[PDB]
Amino acid sequence: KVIVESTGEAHISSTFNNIIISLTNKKGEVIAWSSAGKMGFRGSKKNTPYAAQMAAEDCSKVALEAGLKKVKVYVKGPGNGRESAIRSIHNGGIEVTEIIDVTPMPHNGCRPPKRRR
Amino acid sequence: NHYETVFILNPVLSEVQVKETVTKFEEFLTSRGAEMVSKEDWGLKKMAYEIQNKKSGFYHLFEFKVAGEVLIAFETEFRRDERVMRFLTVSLDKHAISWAERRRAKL
Amino acid sequence: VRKLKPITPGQRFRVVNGYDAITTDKPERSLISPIKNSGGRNSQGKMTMRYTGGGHKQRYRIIDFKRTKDGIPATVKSIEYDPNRTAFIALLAYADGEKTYIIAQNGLKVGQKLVSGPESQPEIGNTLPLSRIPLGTVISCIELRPGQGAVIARSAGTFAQLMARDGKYATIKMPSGETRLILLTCSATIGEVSNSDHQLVVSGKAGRTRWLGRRPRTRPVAMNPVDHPMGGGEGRSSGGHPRSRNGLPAKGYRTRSKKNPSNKYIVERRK
Amino acid sequence: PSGKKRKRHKVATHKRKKRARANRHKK
Amino acid sequence: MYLTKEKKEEIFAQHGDAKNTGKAEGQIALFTYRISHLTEHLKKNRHDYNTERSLVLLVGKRRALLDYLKRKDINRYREIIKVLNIRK
Amino acid sequence: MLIIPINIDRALKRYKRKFDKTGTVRQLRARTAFIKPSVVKRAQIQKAAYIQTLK
Amino acid sequence: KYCRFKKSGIKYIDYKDADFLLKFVNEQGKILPRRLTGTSLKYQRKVSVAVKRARHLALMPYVAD
RNA sequence: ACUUGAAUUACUGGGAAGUAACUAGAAUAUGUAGUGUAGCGGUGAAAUGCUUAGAUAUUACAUGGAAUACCAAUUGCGAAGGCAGGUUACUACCAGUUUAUUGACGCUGAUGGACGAAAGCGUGGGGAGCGAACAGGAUUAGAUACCCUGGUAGUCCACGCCGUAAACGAUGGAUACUAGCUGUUGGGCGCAAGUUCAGUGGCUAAGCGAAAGUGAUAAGUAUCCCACCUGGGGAGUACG
RNA sequence: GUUUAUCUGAGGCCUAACCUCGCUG
Repeated sequence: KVIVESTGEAHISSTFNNIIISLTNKKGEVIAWSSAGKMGFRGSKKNTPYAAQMAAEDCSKVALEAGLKKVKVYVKGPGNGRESAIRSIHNGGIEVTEIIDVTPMPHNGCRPPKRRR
Repeated sequence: NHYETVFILNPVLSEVQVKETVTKFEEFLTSRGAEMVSKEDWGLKKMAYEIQNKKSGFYHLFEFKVAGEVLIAFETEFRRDERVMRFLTVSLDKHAISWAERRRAKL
Repeated sequence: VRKLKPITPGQRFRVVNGYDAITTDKPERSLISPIKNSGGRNSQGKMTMRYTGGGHKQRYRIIDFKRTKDGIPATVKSIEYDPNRTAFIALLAYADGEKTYIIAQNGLKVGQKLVSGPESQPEIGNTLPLSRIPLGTVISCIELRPGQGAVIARSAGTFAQLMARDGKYATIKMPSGETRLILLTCSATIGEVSNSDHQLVVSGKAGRTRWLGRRPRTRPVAMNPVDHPMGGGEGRSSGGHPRSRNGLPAKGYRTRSKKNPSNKYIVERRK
Repeated sequence: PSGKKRKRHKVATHKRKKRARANRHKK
Repeated sequence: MYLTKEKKEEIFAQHGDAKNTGKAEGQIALFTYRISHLTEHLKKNRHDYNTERSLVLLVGKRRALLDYLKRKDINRYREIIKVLNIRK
Repeated sequence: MLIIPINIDRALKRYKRKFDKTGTVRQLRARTAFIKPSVVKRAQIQKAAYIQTLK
Repeated sequence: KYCRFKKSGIKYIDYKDADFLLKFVNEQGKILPRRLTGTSLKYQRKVSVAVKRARHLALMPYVAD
């Protein structure tokens, strides 16, 4: 139902325990998503370059057969896999044109939760 | 003392509305006992970020002189007008008045 | 707000209002109408709305809630006490010669000349339409229908706030916390209502409740099963699920009609 | 200095505090 | 306590010798002026302990000068307190 | 933001090293937990003293 | 490693010059430490408040790149 | 009688120094609308928890609360507690110097007054995040804890109440002397070098100290005033 | 698999039945 015009983005939101890739149209409508935990990697290996590569390649040649050729990847959050989440999209067809990083950082906004012992 | 206010207007206004708002703002000071020095209109400039989903605005500078006892009503009749989007009023002294003069004398 | 000394047991915890904003004690003779009180008895004579008796007969002062004299400035002449409401009145005298009894605001003193209409300034006391009250102002006496009067925020110490404006309606936060839409042509008065120190008044006495017009209220728990569905029982007993008199649950049960034709104007309930 | 000297003053001030807490609401 | 050069010159000339800015009488007059013009600000800024303490310090300085006058010349002390309405 | 124009591995390494240089790989691990001023004010008097004794 | 304001005769820091206020800001729109520019503390405070005033007046961006 | 102490005045400046009122952005949370399907979150590994009633993810808008990344620090101010987004109003204080002015007007200070972190108490609002107590999951022989998922008071605001801290430089306030080296803050004299006051760090000589250490901002040599100490426990306990 | 004339399930809009308010229609 969503238009798949050949200009889009890939939001790669990583963290300390997982990573989520979402290939999205140029208007915010998500086309195809994937996750390390979705690609049968439940455990302490969700935050790994191999898991990120598999999660990226899962949706790469899924959104590829939809009409997407050029991507404007937006990377967010810390954690491993930001490298081999763009590596195994640009090496799997669809071409990347930007590596914009949009990691949010508060300007002393909220109280961090109770430093852990 | 010596004050200087700079404010931005809504870019959807016309040339007749942006010329009917600045005069209503300037007649507010000349009625309380002020002396307008240099009223400048930079024009339709672009904003670094987006304000009210807009990325442009008409800038204006007043740079007036009036006692500080009539500076609260002047501030309320800035946030009670819906045509403005941002305003800033700062005081000047014998280190900024000279710079203002020498930069106004530089075209 | 004064705190009486504990001389008597009926005076230990009594707190008397200060009435510091009141100036004149004698009202205006031409703006007073006769009024009699009822003990809840309706026209036919049956006692509906029980627990209201009678005490200290009062007189009614004709309050001007419309304020449809636009462009004519009026000066405050005196701030007086009205027994028929909770807020002070503060009689006004117009420039042409009329005298009215509009309701007073929080910062309304004797000597202020206030103007009505749409071309007035958003100052305390002045009344303006919602299409010209700028934004987020603490307003009161909001009209619910154009040209009818004042309905919302009329008690001592209440106020509302403007939220937004969308073409024909403006969003307003009623004193109860309900967010609702009101036509833009409706009027309102800037500034909070008077008294504002009414919630701090303590009686410390059963006699003041009867001075005000109330009567003692018997608990249905200390009754017989023929009088209330909650009475009866050997010894001190409860009443099961609290009903009112006809089995209507009295805890959580909402009585607002779910098919109310005015449901298209409510944004939050908070009631 | 050493911590053993400052010690036992935590226990002496905790036992009294707990006793005063457990002896409240007595009347 | 908005004190200008002209106001100080006037409050010193009122006691005499406007160029004599060190006389105990002129100093006590200045202290009384800027204490009376500060206790009023303390009525709208009742939570301004920073200026309350400065007012207390000014009172202490004025009391020190009054004690100096009392110990040196008994007549000038009575004259100044009667003309300035001090000491209760 | 960290917009970086554009082989792919060269640009990816450039982006990764710019991300490591702009001081963020360790900026979020410090905000994950809460450090009160009483403990954030001693890591300065114990660091400046070390830098001074290292001179 | 000197102060460009103490070497010259500049005593004020204007905030209406977005082109001039770009010499004390990072490539991503952050105030540069005075260690890299040699500016004294008295003028570093002024240039910081001027950068903040320009940010408020929307002449310099908060989040840039 | 005098000006050196002290205070006032004049000129240059200095700051997160106070009280009140406005205003900005990032981020978190919630709601609406669009896209979309099976996970999300968490740990040393798991589970509780949210999810096919459409979550996590993404776009746009709106609402609300708290705190202000970079500047930013053995910086600076304040008697101390403490003070950090920006603007204005009302104040206060400090430093230097060509002035002019009074002439010991000074120091300390028992009773006493004022201020006084956080937590706590009363009344009325607000409540985004955090989170005492508490409820589940996990570890353990047990776990009334550490760990994980929720969460009330509280944290916030307007008036008040108590007056306690490792309220620490574990070093009371003054004045006067006694070697240097090396940064930095705000002034003066300087075309630069550099010099002189007022604050703030480090090394160290003599001198002190039981030693660790201190060392011109003394724990060095003197004088004045205040508070406190006299083995450990009982005990900051009993009584008033 | 679509088109043309009807029935029905739902939304949106209009005023012209029906309801309400302000000045006196």
